[PDB]
Amino acid sequence: MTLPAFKAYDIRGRVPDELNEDLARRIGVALAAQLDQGPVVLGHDVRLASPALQEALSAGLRASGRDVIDIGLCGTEEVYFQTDYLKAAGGVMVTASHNPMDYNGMKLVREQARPISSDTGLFAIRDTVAADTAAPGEPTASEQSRTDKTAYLEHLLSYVDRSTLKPLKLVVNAGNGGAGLIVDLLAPHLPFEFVRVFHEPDGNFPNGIPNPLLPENRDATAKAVKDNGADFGIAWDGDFDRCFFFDHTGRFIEGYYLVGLLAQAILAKQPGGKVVHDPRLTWNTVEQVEEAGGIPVLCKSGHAFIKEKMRSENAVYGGEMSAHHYFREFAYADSGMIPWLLIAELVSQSGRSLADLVEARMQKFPCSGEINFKVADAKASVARVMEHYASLSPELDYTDGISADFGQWRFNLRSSNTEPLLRLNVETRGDAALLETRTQEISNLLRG
Ligand SMILES: O=P([O-])(O)O[C@H]1O[C@H](COP(=O)(O)O)[C@@H](O)[C@H](O)[C@H]1O
Ligand SMILES: [Ca+2]
Repeated sequence: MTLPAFKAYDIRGRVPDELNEDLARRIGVALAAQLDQGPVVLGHDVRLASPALQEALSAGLRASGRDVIDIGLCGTEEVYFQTDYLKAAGGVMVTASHNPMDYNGMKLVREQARPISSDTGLFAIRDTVAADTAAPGEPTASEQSRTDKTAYLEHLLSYVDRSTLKPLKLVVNAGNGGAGLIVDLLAPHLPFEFVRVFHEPDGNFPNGIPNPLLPENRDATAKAVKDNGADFGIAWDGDFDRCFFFDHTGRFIEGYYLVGLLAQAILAKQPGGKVVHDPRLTWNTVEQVEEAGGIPVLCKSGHAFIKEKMRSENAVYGGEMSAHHYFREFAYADSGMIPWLLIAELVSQSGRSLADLVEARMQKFPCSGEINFKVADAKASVARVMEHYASLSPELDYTDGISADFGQWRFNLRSSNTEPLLRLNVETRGDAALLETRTQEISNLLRG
């Protein structure tokens, strides 16, 4: 067969049968052969086994004559930032995201933190690793420890006018991942009053593997917001490239609405800019981008397509409904830190609560949320949906699965690139009843 750990966008698998130190070293050797010349940035998340996988990557890279820049325990976005900032040949973040305790993984980038994906080098690496029976060579290059986060912290703070910030009370919930380190380094430079929840990094995860989308994890942030009268709450995944917002009522804000909100925030600083968005949920983003004087650019979902489209368009910002936010000035990469700084600035400057900033948009373009379906036959299931609606003559778009626009409602139906599932998103023009009846109708067809 083929090594299962090599996925479309990254490497992820159970340790040690799908990923281990020998494979990690071989990945380092193979990666050295794929990159242009220069050093390689390495960082890792809070999982207990991550440092040893990084050390194995480093051994293989250095056996292949690559200098290694070890940035230590960090967020994924720090690997992206430092790879670009230091003009490195590439970078690897060792991260397990929210996979089980016996799992780990890696995200790989080349120059300017450009993604390395299945069809842009990752399967080439896999094939090299798979055939590699060579004896491990000894190091012919050095490793440097780079602990300095100054340039990264200065870059994050450059997105806001600090003199306009108000002393908002913010709940912050690292979920025992790595986000609290950066919050604490930012805090001396900000006026906010932080309420720290699950703040200490702990790869044993006494409060569960970080995943703010799980209701029991979500509720911990909501409770802290309500009990402390916080202006809003922020939670992160473990490697903090995803962030999640809770308004002052404790309500979790569906990620779709953050795309339009962040776009308006960014367009106030970069007028007339292009904003890239995914095709799952669109109407609100298109309107909000245009209303702020920007130009919306539809793009297939997935960070590699988004980043490539942003580059070719000089787009200032790109956002996916699933809590991924990309910034041109940040090497076109995603950050879980930039978004909450921008939102804190917008609440501070506008005098409006986060709730008020989104309320009317949520009423105007209500959405189903992404609903996933494991079915026996995805192709036959999609066909059942399309045949059912053919007599309504929707406008069809195939940018990413099938998007069907009926006028007052639309849907997107996609096969995932990360799981063998069908994913449904429905939205309507201000009509909650139509949203529910159409969502349920499609659901019944998919399950038939
Ligand atoms: O989930 P992550 O953080 O690994 O993120 C990855 O998978 C997501 C879901 O993709 P799909 O809907 O095809 O399953 C993508 O939107 C995202 O751009 C990609 O980086
Ligand atoms: Ca993540």
